[PDB]
Amino acid sequence: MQVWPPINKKKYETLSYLPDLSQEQLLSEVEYLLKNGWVPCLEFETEHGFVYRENNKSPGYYDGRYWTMWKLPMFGCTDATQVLAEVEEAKKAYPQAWIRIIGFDNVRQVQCISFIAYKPEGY
Amino acid sequence: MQVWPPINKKKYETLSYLPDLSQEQLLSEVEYLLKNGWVPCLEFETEHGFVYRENNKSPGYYDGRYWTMWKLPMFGCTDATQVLAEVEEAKKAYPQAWIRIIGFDNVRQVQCISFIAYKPEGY
Amino acid sequence: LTYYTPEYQTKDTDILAAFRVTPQPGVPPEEAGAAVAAESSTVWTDGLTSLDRYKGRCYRIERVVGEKDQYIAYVAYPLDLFEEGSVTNMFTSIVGNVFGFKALRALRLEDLRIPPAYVKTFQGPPHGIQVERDKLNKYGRPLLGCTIKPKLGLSAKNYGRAVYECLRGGLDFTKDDENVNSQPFMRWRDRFLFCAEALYKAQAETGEIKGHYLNATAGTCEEMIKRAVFARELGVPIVMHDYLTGGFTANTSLAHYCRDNGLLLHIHRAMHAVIDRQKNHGIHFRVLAKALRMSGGDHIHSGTVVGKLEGERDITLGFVDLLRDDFVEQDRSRGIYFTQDWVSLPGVLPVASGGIHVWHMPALTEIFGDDSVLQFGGGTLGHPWGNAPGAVANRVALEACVKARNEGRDLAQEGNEIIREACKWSPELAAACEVWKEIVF
Amino acid sequence: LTYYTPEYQTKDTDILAAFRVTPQPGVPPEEAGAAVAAESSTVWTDGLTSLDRYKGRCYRIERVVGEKDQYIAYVAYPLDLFEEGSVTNMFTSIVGNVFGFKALRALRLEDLRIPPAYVKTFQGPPHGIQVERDKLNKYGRPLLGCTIKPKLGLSAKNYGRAVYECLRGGLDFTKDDENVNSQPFMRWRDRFLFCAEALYKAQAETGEIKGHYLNATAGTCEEMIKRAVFARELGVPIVMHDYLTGGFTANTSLAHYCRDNGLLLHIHRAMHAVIDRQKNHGIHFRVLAKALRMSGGDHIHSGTVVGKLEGERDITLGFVDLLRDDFVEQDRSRGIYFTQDWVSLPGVLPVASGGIHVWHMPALTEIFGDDSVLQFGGGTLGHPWGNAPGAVANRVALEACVKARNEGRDLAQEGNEIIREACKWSPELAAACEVWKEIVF
Amino acid sequence: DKLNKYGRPLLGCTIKPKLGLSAKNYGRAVYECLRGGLDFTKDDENVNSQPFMRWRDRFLFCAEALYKAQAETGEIKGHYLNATAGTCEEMIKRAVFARELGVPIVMHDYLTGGFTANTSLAHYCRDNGLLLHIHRAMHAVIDRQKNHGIHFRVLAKALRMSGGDHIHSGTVVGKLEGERDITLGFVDLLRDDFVEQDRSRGIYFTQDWVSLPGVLPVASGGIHVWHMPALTEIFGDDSVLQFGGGTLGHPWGNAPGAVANRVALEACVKARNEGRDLAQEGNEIIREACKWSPELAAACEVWKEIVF
Amino acid sequence: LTYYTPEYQTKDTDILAAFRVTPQPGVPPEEAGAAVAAESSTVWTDGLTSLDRYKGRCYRIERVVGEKDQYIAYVAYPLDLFEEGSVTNMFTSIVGNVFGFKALRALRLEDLRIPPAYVKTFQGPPHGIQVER
Ligand SMILES: O=C(O)[C@@](O)(COP(=O)(O)O)[C@H](O)[C@H](O)COP(=O)(O)O
Ligand SMILES: O=C(O)[C@@](O)(COP(=O)(O)O)[C@H](O)[C@H](O)COP(=O)(O)O
Ligand SMILES: O=C(O)[C@@](O)(COP(=O)(O)O)[C@H](O)[C@H](O)COP(=O)(O)O
Repeated sequence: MQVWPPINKKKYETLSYLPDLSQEQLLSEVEYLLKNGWVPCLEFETEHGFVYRENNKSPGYYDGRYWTMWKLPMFGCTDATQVLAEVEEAKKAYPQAWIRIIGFDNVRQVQCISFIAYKPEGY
Repeated sequence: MQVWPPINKKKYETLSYLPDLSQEQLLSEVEYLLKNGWVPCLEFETEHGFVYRENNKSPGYYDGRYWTMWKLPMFGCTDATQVLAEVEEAKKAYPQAWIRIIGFDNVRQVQCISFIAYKPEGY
Repeated sequence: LTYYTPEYQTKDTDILAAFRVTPQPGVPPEEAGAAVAAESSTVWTDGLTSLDRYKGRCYRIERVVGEKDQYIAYVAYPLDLFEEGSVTNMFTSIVGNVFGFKALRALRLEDLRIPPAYVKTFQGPPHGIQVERDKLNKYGRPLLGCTIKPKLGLSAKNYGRAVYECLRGGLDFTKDDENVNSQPFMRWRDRFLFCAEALYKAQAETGEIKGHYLNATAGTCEEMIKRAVFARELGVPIVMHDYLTGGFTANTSLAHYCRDNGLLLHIHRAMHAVIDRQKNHGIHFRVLAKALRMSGGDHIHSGTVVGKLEGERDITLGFVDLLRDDFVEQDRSRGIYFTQDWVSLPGVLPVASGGIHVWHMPALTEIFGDDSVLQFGGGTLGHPWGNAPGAVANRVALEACVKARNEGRDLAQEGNEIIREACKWSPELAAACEVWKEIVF
Repeated sequence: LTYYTPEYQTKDTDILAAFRVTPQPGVPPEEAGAAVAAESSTVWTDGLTSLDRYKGRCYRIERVVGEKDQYIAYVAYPLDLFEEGSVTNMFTSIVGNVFGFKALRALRLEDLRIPPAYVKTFQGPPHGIQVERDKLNKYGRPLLGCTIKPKLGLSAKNYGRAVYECLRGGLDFTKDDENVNSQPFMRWRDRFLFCAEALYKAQAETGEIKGHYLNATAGTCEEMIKRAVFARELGVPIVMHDYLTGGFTANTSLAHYCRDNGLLLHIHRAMHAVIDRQKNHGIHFRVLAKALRMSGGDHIHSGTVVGKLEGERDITLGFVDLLRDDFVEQDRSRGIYFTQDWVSLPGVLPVASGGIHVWHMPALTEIFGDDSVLQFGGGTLGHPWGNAPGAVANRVALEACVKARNEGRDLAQEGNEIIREACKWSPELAAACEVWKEIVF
Repeated sequence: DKLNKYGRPLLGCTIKPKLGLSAKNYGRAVYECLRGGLDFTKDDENVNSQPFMRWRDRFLFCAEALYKAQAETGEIKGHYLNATAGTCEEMIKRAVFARELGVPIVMHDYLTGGFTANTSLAHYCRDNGLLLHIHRAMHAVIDRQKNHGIHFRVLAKALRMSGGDHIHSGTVVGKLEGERDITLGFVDLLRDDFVEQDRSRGIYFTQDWVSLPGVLPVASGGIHVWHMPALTEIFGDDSVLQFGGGTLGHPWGNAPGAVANRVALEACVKARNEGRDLAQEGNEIIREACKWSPELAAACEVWKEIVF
Repeated sequence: LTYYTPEYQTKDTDILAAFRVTPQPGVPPEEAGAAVAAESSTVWTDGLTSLDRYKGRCYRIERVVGEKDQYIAYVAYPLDLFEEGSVTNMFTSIVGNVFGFKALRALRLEDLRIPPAYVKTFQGPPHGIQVER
């Protein structure tokens, strides 16, 4: 029986409870993404890595949900290597960043994929 | 006449104004508990050791009241040594923890015992 | 005869009253008991309605073997006489005209048995013992209260200084005096504000949750809820009401407001002894206590056992159990004339006040046990080094009476020794009982 | 000593209390009277405030020459203790804790002198005698009331039949029983509606203005005003409240509503004898009557003098005058322990109830005079031809006791003859007192 | 969007027993379960306000547990506070205080509550920002017998129109492929804008929803960790998978039973994204994920015994 | 067993239900009646509360002498399950999930006995026959 640690296990939603993804794993997720036709895009954040409620507390308002867009949505990306190149760009650009890959399903106008790609030290 | 120090005397409710309990004292409390039929259970906390009101201030809302359950309620504990073993587990697991023992009176569905068992440095 | 029916088999939806009746000078118990029943119910064109459906029935006479002309008459009243949810109409229908009936000399109401089909029409406590402990996070030890003194006279900034000092010492509650309402020397809103400031300071300091009973009794229903509303607004946990001068109508309104807004209600029994002291006329306190569990309050003043004989102590524990328990069996020993099922109405935590001192701690921890508030006025305050260490004094006293009880020690015997060995590690507690050392040790 | 100050010169803005105190077994009057004063006021850091400014002072001891240990202690209380306009806080500060003080055996509050600077903080009657007579157009004769019976049991359509019948006979008022509130057999709104129908029918028929006291007592402040509001809505002239089970807080709210909406308030003293019967412990009724003139009502139940000795009859007339008059001088004969200036607060019309019968008419017309309501339950109702002619019975009886008084005849003597010659021209009145002819004539 | 949860079914958890528990206790249960990885915890369909747990105390203690969990995890949490009440007034009163604590979702039993009342609670949620979770209590009095009554897809359609954001769709666990197809007929009626007539899955009429928003479906009862790949494939990403006995029934307690259920699902998702087939590789998927989670291991120890 | 208690003596503040139950194909009345009771009430850490205080009890089985597998099970429910004045919560607690229980074939609720301590929490008719007349 273990006690699940109350401290230091902050998650970043989808797939953040499996082991940290290998680049072949990253890649396959970016490939899936592309295989369904979803636009990749990168997002990143240097200071509020997790939801907070600074400006209002009414039902459903949270601050921290938006992150900064890293460059543009990669419209017509054809190989997932393009996406991965970008994560390696942002990490060297921003080693304090939290970086995540999102994917748009323009037609149903929903965002439909999300998973983190890089974290700062001790996260 | 002494002035009761305004700083550094933060309490943890029941029995926290007597001297810190010896393991024979701890033990006798866990024995009492068992002698009345109350389920022991351990609870612990690493960061908000004391009530605060972060999320609402209406009559009776306080944050910090819940702590993390350490393992499970020890249903059918028969010797208080089982409980004490656990506190020694949690302390080595968590030396920044505040650890407390609580005891349920399932029948009157009230919690009916509480007292702290371990504190972090300089508490 | 029409209102004395020894024949009678009581219905489970019937309100039974045990009235101690002392007849005149040549009036048989049988007529006394039947006049009591006639007069707390009916009289005429019962061929246009039915007398028998709505009549109160005197169905039993006992003789109180001891006194003169004292009898215990048992009257049974139809559930259809009573307006659901109105203690005001329970008391107007039972005690409204019989006590002035010329053929009796004195009459006292000793107990009422409130049937489950009428208990369910009442809200009762806005929260009750279990929730209150939960809300406040206070478990395994009586809760400690403190009286701010003088009664009248003090100013709002001053009252708040008193309150902070007492609360940071270890009590969990401080109390607006039963009659500080709003007066030329302390208007309510200023008091409420300065005490909300002192109580949050104390809490921030100790780490334990604090409360101050802000007295919302007022001369109108409107002014009373206005006060309640601003305590709601500062986010403070408990307001207080004097239910007997305030009245039953108004306290059911303040109790509904507390339920709906999250505030604990502490009740003060001011004026009870105008009603419940003489042993031959009036209403016994356990009937006034029962009417507060039904009207609604979370705390109520139960009195003290300090300096009470074991016979007294048992009627006290009879009605403390009526306040906290779901089922209380008839036990004429402690005055429980009727078994009472409370069908889960929450229990009222009892407050032991007046004359209580530190060295009385083991007796009150054993006579009342964990579900009570022990209220020191002169204890906290009367301590010579001031009231924050008088609060420490009173808090270590009690946490030693608890530790000891848990270790199996006997508080009835080891009491004076318990407190004695705890004085050794608390100058606060030492100082607190220095004269008592002189008489006792 | 600190609370027994025979030195004291009372301030015109002081509330004086005359408490009859019976000390224990070895407690001098001087300590009794001073404990009474200490306990209905103060105790400690009066070097942070001032004890002397807010202390109650026992400034006089009398011995009641007659009884055992009875004394009359006179206590004086500062006007700054009292919350303006709150009878609830007057009673909590005076009668809130002293009656249970162990060093006294019994304690009774006999009178309170309410200083003009506190009388002006209270509204008092929403209308009072002069306005009520005006509003209703009823002048020169006591107003006649009628009780609808049985107490409980009857239905709304039935109650209204009773009401119409009684009112068209000549009474001016009919009364919701003190405890018909809203029950399984008659919910309030149906009652109010059927009685508004019967009372307008009666009025249309007679040509005189009618009223029915609709009882707005309820278990919450809210439900009470809800009832008041619908009586306002049917345009009916009077609602009623049971001020002592209802409570002082709630009745000041119903009295303010009546003032603001034009409705007369009739008050019923249900539960008073739990408080005011024993002659050695409690509160005397003239103190409960005074607290209703100040809390507010236009009518209040004063009792009956039927079958009362001339000594009783005089304490009754002492407090009837406290209810109707602007200045009442101290007259220890009729129990008026203090002179009372009412600084123009309106007077409460008194209601004489229970046991009243037609042949008691000349005594009540002479003992109470024109400013009163004479209330027949069993009179109206108990008449054998039914209650509209029982109303005629009671109305000619009274208009003959008035005519006669105006002609100089003496009601104390000619009473039985007055009514006798009026029976000659009213079969109604004849029938009404046929057994009384048998005993008397 | 509101919740920031994308690419994986949302996980719910039932607090048990149904009745019986106290408010402080319910909140302890709720915190424990939520910090483990579920995103929602559920007021039982019939905890309204009773002698053992009056509503406002429950709402307050659960608002405390759910913010604690969220502060701890970093993910947004919610607890369906059940606002069903015996009058329209008492129902909106409850809704209003959930609005007041800033909490994201209330719940209603639409069929015992009634259609009139639920259109009122749905308008209030729209106007105040709260998600509505619906429970289909009493449906089988109406929809079970195959020859008299109203089929559930007609009761589901009347909730998309009356209004709710989540509704109980049932389970496919232990359902034959013929059943599974009528279930997927009405799940699509709930989520989709255009559903063509397909008498196979019981879609007797084509339905155009002219952009009315879709109701996310909730799969409840009997669901266990090893059923994860089937439900991730039968329902896909737009659903709430609700474990009562899953979360709770785990032997080490319910925060690791929540981890148990959360890694199970994030492995059924990763695998699907890698092209693996959940219909076949299911038992193996979960099997290789048990290797790096004692939580998940412990969670399916008896299932190892029968299967592996 | 836990939910089939023929032992049981019904309390005057208990809501009794007479459910006509038709079990499957190899399910004894005794299990049917006890599943009905389990499912219109409770299940787990009843060592943190008490199962026994809040459990629905199947305290009687009759056989409807006439039909196939029809029985009349009598279930007893604690007054503490019920929210005063809410027919909505009476029906959600009794008929809310048992009729779809797979081990029964059909289930019908035939009568409910509503104890006086719950009848008094309801207003009932705004006026009723006598007033209306
Ligand atoms: O309310 C109280 O707390 C009492 O008024 C008890 O009243 P009851 O008769 O109405 O129950 C108190 O005795 C004093 O104000 C404090 O006493 P002390 O200074 O000795 O501690
Ligand atoms: O309120 C009344 O009117 C009384 O209750 C007096 O009460 P108080 O003690 O409270 O003043 C009445 O006596 C009866 O109901 C009518 O008597 P009857 O039939 O003889 O005329
Ligand atoms: O609402 C639910 O969540 C159900 O009541 C499904 O109802 P429907 O028939 O109304 O859709 C649940 O099965 C149990 O309470 C949990 O099951 P478990 O412990 O097996 O996970």
